[PDB]
Amino acid sequence: TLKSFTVEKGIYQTSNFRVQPTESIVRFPNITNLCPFHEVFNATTFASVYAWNRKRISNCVADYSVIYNFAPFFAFKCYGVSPTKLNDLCFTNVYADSFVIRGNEVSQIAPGQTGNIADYNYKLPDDFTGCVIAWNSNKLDSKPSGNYNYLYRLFRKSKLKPFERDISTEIYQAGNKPCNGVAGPNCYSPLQSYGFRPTYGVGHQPYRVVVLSFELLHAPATVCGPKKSTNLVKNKCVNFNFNGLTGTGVLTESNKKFLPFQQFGRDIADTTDAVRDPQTLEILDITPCSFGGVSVITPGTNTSNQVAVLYQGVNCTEVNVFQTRAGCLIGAEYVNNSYECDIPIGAGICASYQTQSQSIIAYT
Amino acid sequence: MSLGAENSVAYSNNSIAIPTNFTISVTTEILPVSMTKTSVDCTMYICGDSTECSNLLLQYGSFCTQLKRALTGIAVEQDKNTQEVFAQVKQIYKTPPIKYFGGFNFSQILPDPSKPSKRSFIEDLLFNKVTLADAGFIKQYGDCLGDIAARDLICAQKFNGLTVLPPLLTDEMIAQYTSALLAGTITSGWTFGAGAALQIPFAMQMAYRFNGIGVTQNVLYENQKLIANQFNSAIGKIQDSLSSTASALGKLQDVVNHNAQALNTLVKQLSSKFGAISSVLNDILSRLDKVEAEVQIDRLITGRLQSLQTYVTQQLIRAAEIRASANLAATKMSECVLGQSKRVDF
Amino acid sequence: STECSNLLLQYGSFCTQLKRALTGIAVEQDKNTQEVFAQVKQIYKTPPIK
Amino acid sequence: AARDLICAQKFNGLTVLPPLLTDEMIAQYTSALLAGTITSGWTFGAGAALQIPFAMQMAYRFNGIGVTQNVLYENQKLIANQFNSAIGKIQDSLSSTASALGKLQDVVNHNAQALNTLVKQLSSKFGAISSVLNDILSRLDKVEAEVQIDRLITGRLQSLQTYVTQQLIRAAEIRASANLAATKMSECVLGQSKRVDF
Amino acid sequence: RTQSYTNSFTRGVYYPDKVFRSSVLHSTQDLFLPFFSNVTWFHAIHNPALPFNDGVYFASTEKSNIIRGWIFGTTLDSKTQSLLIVNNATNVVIKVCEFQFCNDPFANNCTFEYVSQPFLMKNLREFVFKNIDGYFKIYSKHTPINLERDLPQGFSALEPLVDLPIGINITRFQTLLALHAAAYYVGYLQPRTFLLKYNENGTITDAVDCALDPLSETKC
Ligand SMILES: *[C@@H]1O[C@H](CO)[C@@H](O[C@@H]2O[C@H](CO)[C@@H](O)[C@H](O)[C@H]2NC(C)=O)[C@H](O)[C@H]1NC(C)=O
Ligand SMILES: *[C@@H]1O[C@H](CO)[C@@H](O)[C@H](O)[C@H]1NC(C)=O
Ligand SMILES: *[C@@H]1O[C@H](CO)[C@@H](O)[C@H](O)[C@H]1NC(C)=O
Ligand SMILES: *[C@@H]1O[C@H](CO)[C@@H](O)[C@H](O)[C@H]1NC(C)=O
Ligand SMILES: *[C@@H]1O[C@H](CO)[C@@H](O)[C@H](O)[C@H]1NC(C)=O
Ligand SMILES: *[C@@H]1O[C@H](CO)[C@@H](O)[C@H](O)[C@H]1NC(C)=O
Ligand SMILES: *[C@@H]1O[C@H](CO)[C@@H](O)[C@H](O)[C@H]1NC(C)=O
Ligand SMILES: *[C@@H]1O[C@H](CO)[C@@H](O)[C@H](O)[C@H]1NC(C)=O
Repeated sequence: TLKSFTVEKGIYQTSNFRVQPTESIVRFPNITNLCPFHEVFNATTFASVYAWNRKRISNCVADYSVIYNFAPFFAFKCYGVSPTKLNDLCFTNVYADSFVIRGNEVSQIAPGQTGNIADYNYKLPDDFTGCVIAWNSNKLDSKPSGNYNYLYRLFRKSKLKPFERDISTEIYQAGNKPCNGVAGPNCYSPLQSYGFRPTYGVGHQPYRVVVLSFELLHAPATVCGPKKSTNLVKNKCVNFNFNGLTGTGVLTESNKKFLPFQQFGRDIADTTDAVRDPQTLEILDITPCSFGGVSVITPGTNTSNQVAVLYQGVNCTEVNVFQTRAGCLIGAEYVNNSYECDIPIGAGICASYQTQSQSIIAYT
Repeated sequence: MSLGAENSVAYSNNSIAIPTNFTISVTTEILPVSMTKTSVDCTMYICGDSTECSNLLLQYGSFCTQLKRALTGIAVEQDKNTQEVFAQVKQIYKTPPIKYFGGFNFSQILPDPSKPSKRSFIEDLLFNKVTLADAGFIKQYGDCLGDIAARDLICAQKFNGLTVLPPLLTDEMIAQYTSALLAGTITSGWTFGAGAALQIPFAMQMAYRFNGIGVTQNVLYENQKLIANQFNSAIGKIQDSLSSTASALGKLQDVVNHNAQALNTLVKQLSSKFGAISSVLNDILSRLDKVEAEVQIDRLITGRLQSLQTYVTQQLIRAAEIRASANLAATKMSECVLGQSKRVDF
Repeated sequence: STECSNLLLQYGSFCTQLKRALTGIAVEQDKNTQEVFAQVKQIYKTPPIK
Repeated sequence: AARDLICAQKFNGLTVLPPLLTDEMIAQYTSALLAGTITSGWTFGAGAALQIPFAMQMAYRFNGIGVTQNVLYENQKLIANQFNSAIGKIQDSLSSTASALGKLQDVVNHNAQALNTLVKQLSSKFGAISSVLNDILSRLDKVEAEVQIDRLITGRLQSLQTYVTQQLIRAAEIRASANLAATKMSECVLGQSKRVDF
Repeated sequence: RTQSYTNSFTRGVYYPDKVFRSSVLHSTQDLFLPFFSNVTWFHAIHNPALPFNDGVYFASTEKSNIIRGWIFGTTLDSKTQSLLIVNNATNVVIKVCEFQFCNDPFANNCTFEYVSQPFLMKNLREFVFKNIDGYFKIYSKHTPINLERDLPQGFSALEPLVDLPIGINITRFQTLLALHAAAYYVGYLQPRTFLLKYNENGTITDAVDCALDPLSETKC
């Protein structure tokens, strides 16, 4: 740490010591059922854009490796999470929104976008954490006479709130003269049909879109991916995976008055201090494992190769041992004398290389 | 605002004004000398036992090596300041068992052997009035592991790698230095600061002090009891002033409060996202793949490095100010205590 | 700009300590002028004869 | 017509605060110090002001530096003429030569030019596509304008931190100079100093 | 019906999230009821409805237990979905489907059902209903009020109770009446920044607004 082959007489702060974790614990809630992605990704028809169908996926085990086999799509495009990490951590609830749009308009299904779908049909929030899946439906939703079972809304008076559905069928008026239920002058139908044909270009082909929206862990988690549970141990330095939270520390039984709606406890520095066990309703306290800086007290390399180790600020039962106010000193012998200070250590304690075989001694 | 009371001193070309009586006045000057010595671990603060953050932290060069060098220089400089101010006497003098110094009552500034830490009455008042923040130089980790009630601020400071080193000189050693300086001042005079200590009666020393400022020495010997009573009443007034007014020690309280709030700000800066998706490294490392989490960890590393560099720079400027004040206090110890000063308002 | 303020809120408490530093300098300037000039208790006046 | 420097500084949030003591109060403090020095001597700095004739005060000022006091009383008119001629020489030197006050002008000029730099750094791009925020909001969508805004925010924060650090260092230097000036006011004006070249 | 006006008297603060925090002061920006605001007192002895504006706040002091429902929606008669509850000693079941209501009530998704303990247990019944991003949030808390004159002093935080998965845009709401009288306080939420104080037990015991008076801005 000095980048030298010779050191001088003094005290040097080299590194820190830390008890390594010895076990790995994964705590997931007990659950048996499997989430029905087969009904979502493989259906005989999908709903229109203006009346998109939302399915609430909950109380099951979600496996995301079967999505590729269910539908022949290219990219599992996500925005808040990663596709490869979805089997490790877990959420509170999943929402699957299914519709069929035109191929030219798939880039509008994104946070912070405008256009026609994103303004009057389907608007995503800016804080959206989820994935968007689109795949071709030229062999399922295209007719040579024109598919007229899909409608989209382009005329509306105002913008759309995120995740707001509108199935109202009223004749749009863009003038002072009222329509009075008749689609006459300056009166339009807000819903128009796509009219899909197989002779169109690749940009006008129908794309089936499924949007999987996850919400973060704020409630008891009830949908989680497949991971095996581990028996809980306490008072040991372990790695823990509590409902997707990965950390290192010691778990202690704590008397914290958690309210029944609360699940987590946070600190000043936004660190998780207390958790609730997912299987049994118990409160556990997370404390990081024992640490501390290490100082090396030595004379010069020209004099001797002997060193003493000062463990800083620990009552060292968790490592000639001498307990000082600035940690404890190992390798130096205390004497009941009083010389001048040679190497300062802490609160009135100094070390020196003395005969009274040469040795490193500590004194006041 | 009023600058002061209006005065019109009556000046003439043959008129003089001469005093006929005197007062003996005891004032109080409070000077900071040293501040809290802190140490910062970059690996625990920026990363916190995350191996990916450690691998992306060694590509930023030697920023933390020079940060640790600057903080080590400050920590050595504080002990050098205390040693320069207090350790100016070469021996440890002791007052005689007989307590008679011409009628002057030094019982409130000389230590008593009843209490273990040998401090005087006024030293006890000054130590009790300036409350401490209870920094973690005492081995507080046994209390931090066994957490009780809510978590303290000091435990949250310690868990993020922000520690406080104890000073080299304990308060008992500073009290021994102060007692040696007082004994050498009241038994010998100014001779102990320029060689060997020379015993002298205190009345003759006060005659020398009066003869230094132009007043002939017969004024003291004909008014000794009045001057002794004025000094004793002044010491009673200064203990009543220290017992009543709590705003006199604001400089040392500011010294404590600044170093407390710097560490509190450094701890509270860990909650900031710094443009990333989360302030927690494990949530980023679990929710993302390698490249995206590398980008977010790079953003958090840059933000925390900037906050640490700001803390170290402000600590360096505060250390320069404290060192200037400590040099002034050392000069005042060398001139006011070890001798008599002819400088005006010094 | 509202969007710039919303993205500036994520950067923490840099502006608080910068305002604290500038306020400390601002009160230190008046402390300097007070300790230099205000060294008398009474405002004396010269007599009318010069 | 053209926008002023102070107007462009104020429009961007840089506000200069007034000092607590007006120049009339500083002039009254200086007048009180001069009246106490002329009438009393050093006696007003150590308690109550005691009047004394100015010739006898000057005799004690000569007796301080080791000259016997009869030298003043045998040469009073010559010393008065020398003091009046030196005062007139200072008047003519200040009326003609102007480069003697180059210190305080520098105290002005740095505190101008730093603020001037703090305006100029608003024109920089810092790796973005435009230094104007409203053009970035008008031309770009959500994520790309967020990236450009993040770049501009980081650049402006870095420049403002540099300004604050330079102001702190200059404040330390000015505080050292003010401590020296307070010592000189306490020791030269309020007494007689035996320190050489002080 | 009868309409009157009352001051708020610093009531209507709730837990902003579901995270335990103890002995800290936390600053949150959310839709809150502002301190010392104008709260409309309604006496239902006689019924046009009330506008929904960024969430509402309900208070009731009815010891006689004659309030047994809240009705939401836009046009209130079929069409869009309208919430409807039934309160008795057995169930608190939720009805979202249309019924074609009358003027004096004395075909979509999200048909929530909920069988649990009764909501209505010298008592104060507080409620907060809000709607953000398609999420509908309910907050409630009992308060054993002794001095039954107006809204009492103190800080009673509101427990979050029910979050709906999705809903329709809401602009109007009603109140049920029981006949074989009724009085309720209505307040309106606004986006405000609050500084909440947590004690050692993790409960909100005090709160300071950041836009009331400049002393509170200085405290914030
Ligand atoms: C000089 O001042 C002192 C007070 O500082 C005078 O001492 C006081 O004398 C009166 C006489 O009636 C006593 O009642 C007081 O108790 C004395 N005070 C103290 C503190 O002892 C002293 O008399 C003055 N000198 C002259 C010549 O008048
Ligand atoms: C899950 O575990 C808890 C406690 O171990 C038990 O009460 C509950 O019945 C279990 N649930 C299932 C579905 O096994
Ligand atoms: C989709 O469902 C139909 C109906 O059961 C079935 O015949 C078909 O094999 C399914 N396809 C896939 C890919 O699961
Ligand atoms: C902690 O250190 C002190 C220092 O004297 C000691 O008395 C005490 O027994 C230690 N605590 C232990 C070993 O649990
Ligand atoms: C001395 O003072 C008196 C009274 O002011 C004045 O009349 C006289 O002229 C003064 N003496 C001299 C030499 O000016
Ligand atoms: C003054 O000295 C005497 C010793 O004779 C002592 O008893 C007394 O306490 C002293 N006064 C004070 C105020 O301490
Ligand atoms: C509430 O608004 C009404 C509207 O007229 C007003 O008369 C009343 O004074 C207000 N209440 C206040 C300000 O407390
Ligand atoms: C916390 O709860 C305990 C037990 O109910 C109670 O004794 C204590 O007073 C509470 N603390 C408060 C209200 O600050």
